[PDB]
Amino acid sequence: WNTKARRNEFTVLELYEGTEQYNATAFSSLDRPQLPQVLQQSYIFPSSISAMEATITERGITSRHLLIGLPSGAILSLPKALLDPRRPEIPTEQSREENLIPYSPDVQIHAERFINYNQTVSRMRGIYTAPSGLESTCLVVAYGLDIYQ
Amino acid sequence: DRFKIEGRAVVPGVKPQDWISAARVLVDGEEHVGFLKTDGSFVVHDIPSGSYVVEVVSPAYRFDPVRVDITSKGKMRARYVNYIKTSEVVRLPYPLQMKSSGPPSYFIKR
Amino acid sequence: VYEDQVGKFDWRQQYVGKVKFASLEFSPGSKKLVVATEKNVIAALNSRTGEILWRHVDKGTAEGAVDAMLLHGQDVITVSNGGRIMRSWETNIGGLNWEITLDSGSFQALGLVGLQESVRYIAVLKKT
Amino acid sequence: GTVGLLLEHSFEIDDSANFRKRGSLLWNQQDGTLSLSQRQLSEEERGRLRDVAALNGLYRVRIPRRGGYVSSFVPACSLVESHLSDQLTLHVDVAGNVVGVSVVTHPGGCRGHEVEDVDLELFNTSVQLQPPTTAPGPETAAFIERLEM
Ligand SMILES: *[C@@H]1O[C@H](CO)[C@@H](O[C@@H]2O[C@H](CO)[C@@H](O[C@@H]3O[C@H](CO)[C@@H](O)[C@H](O)[C@@H]3O)[C@H](O)[C@H]2NC(C)=O)[C@H](O)[C@H]1NC(C)=O
Ligand SMILES: *[C@@H]1O[C@H](CO)[C@@H](O[C@@H]2O[C@H](CO)[C@@H](O[C@@H]3O[C@H](CO)[C@@H](O)[C@H](O)[C@@H]3O)[C@H](O)[C@H]2NC(C)=O)[C@H](O)[C@H]1NC(C)=O
Ligand SMILES: *[C@@H]1O[C@H](CO)[C@@H](O[C@@H]2O[C@H](CO)[C@@H](O[C@@H]3O[C@H](CO)[C@@H](O)[C@H](O)[C@@H]3O)[C@H](O)[C@H]2NC(C)=O)[C@H](O)[C@H]1NC(C)=O
Repeated sequence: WNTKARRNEFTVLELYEGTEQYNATAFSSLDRPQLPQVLQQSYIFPSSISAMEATITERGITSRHLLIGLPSGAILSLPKALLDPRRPEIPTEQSREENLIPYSPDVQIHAERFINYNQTVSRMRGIYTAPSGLESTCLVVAYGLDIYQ
Repeated sequence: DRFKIEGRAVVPGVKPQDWISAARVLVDGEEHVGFLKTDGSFVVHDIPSGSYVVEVVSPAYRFDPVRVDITSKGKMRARYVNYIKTSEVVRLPYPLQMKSSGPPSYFIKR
Repeated sequence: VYEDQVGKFDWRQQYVGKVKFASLEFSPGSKKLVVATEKNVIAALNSRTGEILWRHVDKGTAEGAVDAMLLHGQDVITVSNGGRIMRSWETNIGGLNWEITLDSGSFQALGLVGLQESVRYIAVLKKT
Repeated sequence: GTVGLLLEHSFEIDDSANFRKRGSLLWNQQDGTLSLSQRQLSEEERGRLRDVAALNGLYRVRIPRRGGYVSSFVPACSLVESHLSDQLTLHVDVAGNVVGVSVVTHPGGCRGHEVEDVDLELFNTSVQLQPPTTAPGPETAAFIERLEM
């Protein structure tokens, strides 16, 4: 949260390596004397974000959604693709051609992406995500003043 | 110093007492919480200086948050909620009157 | 799709903190049962079924704790925090009857005083 | 404002309880220049170092801070297999505080062919400073102009 301007800023940090790979057979921290590139970006989220979690799968072939709780009680899931560090400022040819959206620091809370339609949690202490067995199913249980699954 | 904020919300129809059930208002979100009256009014006390966004929370008909700026001298200035811009858009009177449009769309249509 | 599948494979259970100040008045007593807890939540249980009729959550970090609770024939009076803000609730319906701002003291005791016929004043005594 | 830092190295069979003075490091806070000056190793120390390398031991470095004690461990097997090449990095706060140091070797291998007495005569080290970096904020001013234009 920023004191200068009354707002909540959203910073996403990502680690990226170069074009050439290392041994890539056995990983160890004794070796690998390199410094990975760090990417940072900023967004605006008009909420408090009491709780926060990521959907975790067994194999990890589906998308990576971020579950965020609100003081209201509704839990909203948003895709990691929107909050990506590789967001060019000016629209360039190849970036728009492959898969990208122009960068804009405005995130709106859509009512359609509301898991909690009627059932709300008064106090969102935390949420637990458990990977199921099929491929693309995660069991989300929100605990606190009430229990909801 | 401490100040108090008053407000009054009106539903399109039905009954004020029916909508009063399970209805609260947030000033910051977890810091200051206000409760509604029998027909409708939120009155909040024990508030320090600063600017806060008042929003009425309800699983039923929702409301538009309103930004309120509080001065030490005692001037109250209400404006629309603006994040990209940080200027004065349009000025409205202090007697907060929120007008709920209706039920928010929770389910998609196929 | 969500409106079609309302409650097929989802469930919510609503819970309440430890009972601190509960009353078993209401001589008519249809289903009313008031409970105010130590987690700054005030709820109403049902004698017959047991579900929640109306429940209110204000605070829970360090303030808003309930100190004392009085019960009239139809209305409930309670004091939150430590003697700064007081609000009265109803039981037929649920919401606020009235609110009062107290002074800067240490909440010790409260009572009902009745002039000649019935109670019209509540006495609140602080440290000084 | 020039301050000296004490740099000790460790050398044992499998444990580590002996520390000896290796050299002096000069650090000037206002400029940001870091200089090293260490003495040369004796023949007995070189032989002990070679014996430790074949025993895949550990190379602990102690740097007292004015108190605190910072230690860093580095495999010496790669140091002996390759040429002597250590890289030192100091970590500081926004003010005159010391977090710690890390020793990093560019080769970082495990082949282990052979070491010649000509190789281990001079010490090849480089000292660097890594002050905290300020993250960027929301670039909304450019977005507003892009929307207007
Ligand atoms: C990438 O990392 C892997 C795993 O650390 C390296 O493979 C391993 O390399 C070591 C060293 O060459 C092998 O050790 C060998 O042990 C035998 C006795 O068992 C000894 O006679 C040899 O002289 C050697 O020391 C180890 O077996 C080997 N492991 C496997 C599974 O192959 C690999 O060399 C690394 N590659 C690069 C490019 O760094
Ligand atoms: C949020 O929950 C409330 C309940 O507290 C929902 O209102 C009730 O919704 C149920 C269905 O979800 C309605 O039941 C219906 O009853 C008719 C017969 O009256 C039956 O033919 C239908 O098949 C269905 O079972 C119930 O009438 C309704 N009650 C009221 C007073 O409206 C509310 O719809 C929920 N919000 C949603 C779904 O967005
Ligand atoms: C003593 O330390 C200095 C500096 O650390 C060493 O100079 C460095 O030497 C290496 C190879 O000997 C150079 O690596 C080269 O990198 C370029 C790309 O930058 C690559 O194209 C070459 O094929 C090669 O890999 C390095 O640039 C150079 N300078 C540094 C690291 O700042 C010096 O070799 C050391 N002396 C001994 C005897 O080890």
